[PDB]
Amino acid sequence: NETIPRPIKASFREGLSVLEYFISTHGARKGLADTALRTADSGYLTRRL
DNA sequence: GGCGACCCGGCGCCCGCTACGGAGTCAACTACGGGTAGGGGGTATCGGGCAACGCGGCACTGAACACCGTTGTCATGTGCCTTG
Repeated sequence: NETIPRPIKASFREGLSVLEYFISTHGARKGLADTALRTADSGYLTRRL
């Protein structure tokens, strides 16, 4: 949960560079993990409710 | 000396189903004694295979009577002829 100083200046049509793709993957993997954990927590909440 | 944090234990859980891999593993010994269990051996008991022989309808046995039907049969009555 930090921010980079040099944000991605390229669109997916032009295509990201190497480091741009890497620093995007940094957030993509975290998003997938968050989705999994939120799904589990929502299921448990539904059961309790 | 009850409050107090803090500390610690101790516990409680941690979406849904299908469908989707195998793998399987390190250190005694003998003597006895019985008893059960197996085997064959022999034996009392139960189960399977055949013609008379139970029946029954009727059928024959007609035999021996019965049931009408029949032409046997008889002694006894009309009609004509002869004589009172």
